[PDB]
Amino acid sequence: PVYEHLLPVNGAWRQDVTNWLSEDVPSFDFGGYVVGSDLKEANLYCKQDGMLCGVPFAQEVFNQCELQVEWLFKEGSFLEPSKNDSGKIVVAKITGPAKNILLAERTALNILSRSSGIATASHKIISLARSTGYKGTIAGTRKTTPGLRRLEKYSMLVGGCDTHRYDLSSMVMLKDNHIWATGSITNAVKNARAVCGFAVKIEVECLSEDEATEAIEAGADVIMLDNHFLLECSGGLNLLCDDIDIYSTSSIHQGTPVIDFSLKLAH
Amino acid sequence: PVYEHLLPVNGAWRQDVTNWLSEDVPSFDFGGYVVGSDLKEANLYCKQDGMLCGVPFAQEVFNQCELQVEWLFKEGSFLEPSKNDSGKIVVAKITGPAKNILLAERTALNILSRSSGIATASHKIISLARSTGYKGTIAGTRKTTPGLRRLEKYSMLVGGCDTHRYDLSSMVMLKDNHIWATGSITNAVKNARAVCGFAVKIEVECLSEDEATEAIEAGADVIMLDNHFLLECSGGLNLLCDDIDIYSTSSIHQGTPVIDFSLKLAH
Amino acid sequence: PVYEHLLPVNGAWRQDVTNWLSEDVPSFDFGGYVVGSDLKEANLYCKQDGMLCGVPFAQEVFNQCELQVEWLFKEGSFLEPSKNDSGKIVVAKITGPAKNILLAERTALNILSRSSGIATASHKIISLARSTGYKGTIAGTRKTTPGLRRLEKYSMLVGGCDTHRYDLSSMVMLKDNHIWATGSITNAVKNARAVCGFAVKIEVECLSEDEATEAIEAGADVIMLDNHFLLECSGGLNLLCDDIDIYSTSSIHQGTPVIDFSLKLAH
Amino acid sequence: PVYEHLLPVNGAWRQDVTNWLSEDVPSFDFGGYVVGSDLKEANLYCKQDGMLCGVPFAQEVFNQCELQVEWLFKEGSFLEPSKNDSGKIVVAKITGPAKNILLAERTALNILSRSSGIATASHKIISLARSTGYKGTIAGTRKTTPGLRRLEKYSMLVGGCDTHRYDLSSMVMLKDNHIWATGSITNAVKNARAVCGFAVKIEVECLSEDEATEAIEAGADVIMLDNHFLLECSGGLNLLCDDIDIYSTSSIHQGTPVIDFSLKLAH
Amino acid sequence: PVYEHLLPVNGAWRQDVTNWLSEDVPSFDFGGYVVGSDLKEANLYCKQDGMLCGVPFAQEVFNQCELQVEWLFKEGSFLEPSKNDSGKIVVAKITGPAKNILLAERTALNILSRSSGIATASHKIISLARSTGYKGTIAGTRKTTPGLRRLEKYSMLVGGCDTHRYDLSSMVMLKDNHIWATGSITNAVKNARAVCGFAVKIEVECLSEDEATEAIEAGADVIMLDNHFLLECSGGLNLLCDDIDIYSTSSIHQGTPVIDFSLKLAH
Amino acid sequence: PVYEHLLPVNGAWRQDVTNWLSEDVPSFDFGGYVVGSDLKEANLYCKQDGMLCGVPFAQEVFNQCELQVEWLFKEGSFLEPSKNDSGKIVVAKITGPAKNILLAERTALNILSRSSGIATASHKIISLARSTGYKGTIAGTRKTTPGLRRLEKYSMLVGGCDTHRYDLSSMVMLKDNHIWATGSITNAVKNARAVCGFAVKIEVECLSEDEATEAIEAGADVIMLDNHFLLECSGGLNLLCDDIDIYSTSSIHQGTPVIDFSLKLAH
Ligand SMILES: O=C(O)c1ccccc1C(=O)O
Ligand SMILES: O=C(O)c1ccccc1C(=O)O
Ligand SMILES: O=C(O)c1ccccc1C(=O)O
Ligand SMILES: O=C(O)c1ccccc1C(=O)O
Ligand SMILES: O=C(O)c1ccccc1C(=O)O
Ligand SMILES: O=C(O)c1ccccc1C(=O)O
Repeated sequence: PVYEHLLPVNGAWRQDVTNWLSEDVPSFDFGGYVVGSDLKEANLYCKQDGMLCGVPFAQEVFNQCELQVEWLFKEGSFLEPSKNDSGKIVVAKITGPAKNILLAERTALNILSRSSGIATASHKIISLARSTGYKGTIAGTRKTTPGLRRLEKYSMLVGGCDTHRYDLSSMVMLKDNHIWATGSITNAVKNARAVCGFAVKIEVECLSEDEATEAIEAGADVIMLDNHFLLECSGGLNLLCDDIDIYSTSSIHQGTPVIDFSLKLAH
Repeated sequence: PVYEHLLPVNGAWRQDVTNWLSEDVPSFDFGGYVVGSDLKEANLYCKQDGMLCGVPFAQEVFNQCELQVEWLFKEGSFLEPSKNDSGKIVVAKITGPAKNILLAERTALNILSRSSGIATASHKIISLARSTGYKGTIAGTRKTTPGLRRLEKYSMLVGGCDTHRYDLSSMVMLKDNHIWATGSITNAVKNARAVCGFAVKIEVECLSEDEATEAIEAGADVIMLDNHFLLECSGGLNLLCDDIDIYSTSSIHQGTPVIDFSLKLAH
Repeated sequence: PVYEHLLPVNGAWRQDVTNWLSEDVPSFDFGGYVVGSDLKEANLYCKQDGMLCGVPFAQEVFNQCELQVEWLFKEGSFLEPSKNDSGKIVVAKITGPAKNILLAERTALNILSRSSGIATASHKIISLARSTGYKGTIAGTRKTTPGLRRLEKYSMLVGGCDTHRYDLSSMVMLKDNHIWATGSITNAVKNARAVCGFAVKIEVECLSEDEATEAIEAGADVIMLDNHFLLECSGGLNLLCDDIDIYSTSSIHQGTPVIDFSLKLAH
Repeated sequence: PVYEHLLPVNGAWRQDVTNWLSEDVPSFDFGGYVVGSDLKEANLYCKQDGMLCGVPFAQEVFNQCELQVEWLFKEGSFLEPSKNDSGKIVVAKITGPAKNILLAERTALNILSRSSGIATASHKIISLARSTGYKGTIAGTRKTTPGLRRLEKYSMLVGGCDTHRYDLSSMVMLKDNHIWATGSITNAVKNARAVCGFAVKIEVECLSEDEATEAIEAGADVIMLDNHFLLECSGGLNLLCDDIDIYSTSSIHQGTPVIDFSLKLAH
Repeated sequence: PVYEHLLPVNGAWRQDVTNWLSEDVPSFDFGGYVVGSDLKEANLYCKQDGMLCGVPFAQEVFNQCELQVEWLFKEGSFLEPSKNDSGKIVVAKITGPAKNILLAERTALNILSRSSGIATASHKIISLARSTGYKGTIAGTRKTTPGLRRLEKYSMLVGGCDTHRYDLSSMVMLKDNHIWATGSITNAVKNARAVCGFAVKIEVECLSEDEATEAIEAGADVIMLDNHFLLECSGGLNLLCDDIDIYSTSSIHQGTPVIDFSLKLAH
Repeated sequence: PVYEHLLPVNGAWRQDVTNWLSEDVPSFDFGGYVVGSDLKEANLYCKQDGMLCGVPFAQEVFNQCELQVEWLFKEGSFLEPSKNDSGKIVVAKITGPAKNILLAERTALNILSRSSGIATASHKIISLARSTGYKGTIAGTRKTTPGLRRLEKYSMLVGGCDTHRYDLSSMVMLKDNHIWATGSITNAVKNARAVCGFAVKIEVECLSEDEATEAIEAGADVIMLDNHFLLECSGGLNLLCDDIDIYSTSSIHQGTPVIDFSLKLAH
């Protein structure tokens, strides 16, 4: 199975790429005027160790900029530029009008660097959490970059982690606020179940068995314990995991370092 | 002078907020349905030391969700949640319908956490270079998060750094590419000048004082070097600061850690 | 609990209303020009028996046209315009500039008529199956009107039916296609699970208890048949209701009759 | 002449198709991930008697999903699946990546089923109204589905009826409200004529000859009688038509039943 | 009757204003940052003789920038900044935050200057033809500024001219092309009528009374000639006005001079 | 260097063209229905003396309308139709479906006529201002047509003039308002420099040397004198230029006459 097949042949994600280009060229591209449209060739280099992610998104940038791209690595490949190659590894070869290449450059790399960065941070964490014997799952959160949720969630998947619920319409998540308001957790879950129906899971954030009792009771599919159903623990920082089904943490995607890339024309 | 005044009373940045809300509620807000619309109070907490930023953007989120907000610190205030008596500082008091607070919560926090992160990274870096006699200035780059350029460049400013050119339409930045293409740094600058006009500057990435001077006479406004005019050094990070007018780095905005925030109802 | 609370205070659904107004006034509103802006009163009448629905959507239309509205019945009220003394029931009192009322009129009525239609069809069908001992539940499908999914699924809910998965991102629904492709119901479910994660369910359309069980063990959350887990029957309409957890049909929302409404000024 | 030539080679109607796809895939298409991109072949079946409509719109769905379509029937063709063929008739053959076919499926059928449904209801009515000897015209209304006016009006045309005015900017339509406000029908029409000019027709809703007098008087092009100019009668229910030029009725498009379709991959 | 009532309370024209503000502030408004938000007063001056137009559009700009405006003249007032005591007439008093006034200034002026220009050119031309016994009417064309059709056609109306058909969907206008294609003016009109229906007119560009009459009998509503029905002459400009129902010219709206305006703070 | 290379291979300017087409065809294109899709050929004529401008924009109209265009003149070419050729000169040959040609016609010409019109007015002015011995620069303003700034600024460049700052985010421009508010011009420029940074120029509108003193003082890059730095004079009307670096005037783009064009199918 190929991860890039998660993206619909057409949809709003492609218009996003268009909007990212417009963000970079509000009026005219002066540099492209001087460099002209002569056919050039360029190398796209990875300059740091990590997992390659965000290929389909970057590919869409190149398509709209009408360039031809030859990827030398599949998405998900671990790159090690430090051994040494002048510090870099070419992961793609670009061909097309000079101005088009230089126009597509910044946006494409800004995509790859962050996407690869999240996959690398994602993989590092689950790998590290799984090396302790913990066979549960490591998940993200909804603490994504505004307007970039599609790409960031996608990067979590390639990094090997669970994306968790995508948004507020995906899985009901009731925490203390919701419960106080409906009153009973069995009522909170009752109402939640009334609208979300059977096709969506309901998770409840509990403190004591009491809550996690009526919660399991009412029919909640997931119980979060904070401090025929699943258990979750939100926080995951360091050193330990203990047979809980899910440990959620924004560390795999929010505020993670980026994986540097560069693009240089042949001559 | 107030930074938020940099943002136009109306414009695309506000629709951005709207699209960020849509990103999180593609269809229904089940949690909002259970929680209902009773008036509530909530505290917005800063959970980590750093410079507060993203206030007007978080405020626009609160406005669209029809809430009332009381900010306790001006934007740019160096927060220090050190007192551990809680390790948090209430940065704002929020009031409104229960479902509205919970709907605005994630989106607003994702804004504040990242904006404050960048403001912080930008401030600790410009001061870090300030504590070495360097009296020039630190600048950003175009390596910003796709679709979030306006917010990130805004953070850099509050952070104390120079944002540098905003996009591919805000300066001309010519490299070897544009010089090889035009024939000479003078031909490239002549061309760039032919389109950008007197109102916009032109920067040339010279790699020799020999050419740098023909660039300086070609009409350039800024001269760059890297591994009647300004001078810049572009690249990496440590130790090294000659008296160059500007030093740019994506370190003040790209791949920076975020500043933890949270929101809790009074109950 | 109030259904309209399912809709976010702000989001794409409100721009939808705006685009619906544009659809009706591409350029000028001549009738509005003749009628002017004198304050007027109007009665919104229900002309046929059925469950009232589409109130928050009609209300958003009235808000954008800057009108004041007084609703006489809660959403979901079974209206019966039988008294013929008029055969109509005033469902709302509207006041505002004459041109504003007439501009909002068609759009708001088209909303109410269709939303009430679906709520009605959905209610008479779920009860129709309820009066045969069946205590499971009736669900909708993805066979919704293009661009009107949010409104139609909303109607189903008020109507008393389960809306079923919202889109191609809200459950995984695997068929022979996905099984042939992956090799086994278990391979398909393993793959679906690899991307949707723990937060979202997976339904497999088994056509044999032999496989249905490998689907049930593969990790499925729902098992479908058609001409620790739930069970569904998908298809047609009459007479027949075994104790299957769910029965889906596009009959509750697609091709349903509408519920006649009208609006008249006081004069 | 070909009906599909009414749609501009490019325009907002194509972006609508894109928006309908996004409505179905807010985030990821999990099913498409498992089924992969293997080239498949599929049959598009009509499962109910009626007129085939909405071809260009469905074709646009397939283009954006990058599929190849072979239509075995021209738009407007009467299909009779009941005789018998296993109940179905293949009207199109689809070829393309498996995931693309399955992605395009739901939206394309949701289009065809409703479009064909309106054309069939439209044709049935005029045919039935014309079999009484009435040689006038049968027209629709503005009681269309919000956001789907282009397709629904189009379906009326293929069904053989008149679409009537497209929107509030097409033809002025003054009913009692408008007249009371300008005062005289000759004034109401006077003002209306002042802005709409000569390129657009003015229709007035009358009660007594008096109104339909000054109406014809002032220069109204169409007179609606409700209960060098044209006459209209809005309501048309059943059994009779009497030499009036136009009988308008929402029965040909609003709340009509749908014509079922299905799509199944070859193997 | 008030012209501004031609514009719907809400619709795409208001988003247009918003996009016009974005066009002018792609990122930040530095000038707004220096000037701050102190309440100020300003005078909007008309600097050249002509008919005032574009008031509701300028007002929408002032609304979005959260300002209060006091208009001194009704739209359509023939302004004459002749008194030279100043050569200007205060057309409106504006109050609000300093940055808001300065942000709204250019956009609002560009609106007023062009709208007033067209209203003026349209008025001096229709009267110019009026002072030659001609009692028919002057009309516009489709040769409008891209993206500004609504504003320009609006100006024509206030200017006193007929706007003519609004777009390619508001009349059918058939030429030799459509006749050659269909075979006869009658076949073309029959086809046009088959799709536009009774509600919309059909104009045929006849170049012979011989055909003009078959067009007139084919069902045409308007007959055009150029270098139970109306008659039009399309083309140029001078001296010549037979008793033809309509004379169209792009002179009343395309390539017209603008009417100078300015805005100044009280200080 | 080619001017059309200033436009990004993809960006919002292409969506604008799409929006201009939709503005012309809100619903159906009746004329295109009758004329059908037969392959035709057409000539695009220039009917007035002037400079050809707006080629890339017009080309984009033809691409979206799927036509093939053969340009017989490069953008910037001076056309002289008066000598005589029947008054016209073919500058492009169009080939494609009849309906597509007729659909693209109006929008393409509305573009060319205005663009060529601005370039011609632009060239005429600088040429005339440069024939006096003045070797400074002639610039435009921000008094552009709302929503058409990209094309109008572009036309100024081809006409030979300077576009001046593109928008409110391009170059800071402080006039009396701004100065009064910050107080000192050295403070006004100080604050301005605080946010705009080094990459953007600051221009100050002065009255007396005093202002133009502290202005040069604080570090203002351009001084406008109204009545290592540049001088500007805004107003330029007629007869004289005196060794100032820049004379700005909206005369080169606002309210300029248009250069007529026409398109006629071969037969
Ligand atoms: O963002 C959060 O608060 C969050 C935190 C942990 C897991 C899941 C979520 C979620 O909301 O989906
Ligand atoms: O984006 C970059 O690579 C960049 C890096 C350093 C300074 C400026 C820029 C810029 O292009 O604006
Ligand atoms: O859309 C369908 O064909 C469908 C039919 C019945 C249940 C669910 C669905 C669904 O796909 O969500
Ligand atoms: O929708 C209506 O009220 C209506 C009803 C009958 C004919 C035409 C119309 C119309 O408005 O165009
Ligand atoms: O656009 C034109 O060429 C035109 C010219 C004169 C009248 C009407 C029109 C029109 O097409 O609407
Ligand atoms: O539009 C103006 O006021 C203006 C006038 C002259 C030069 C420049 C400008 C500008 O704002 O950019």
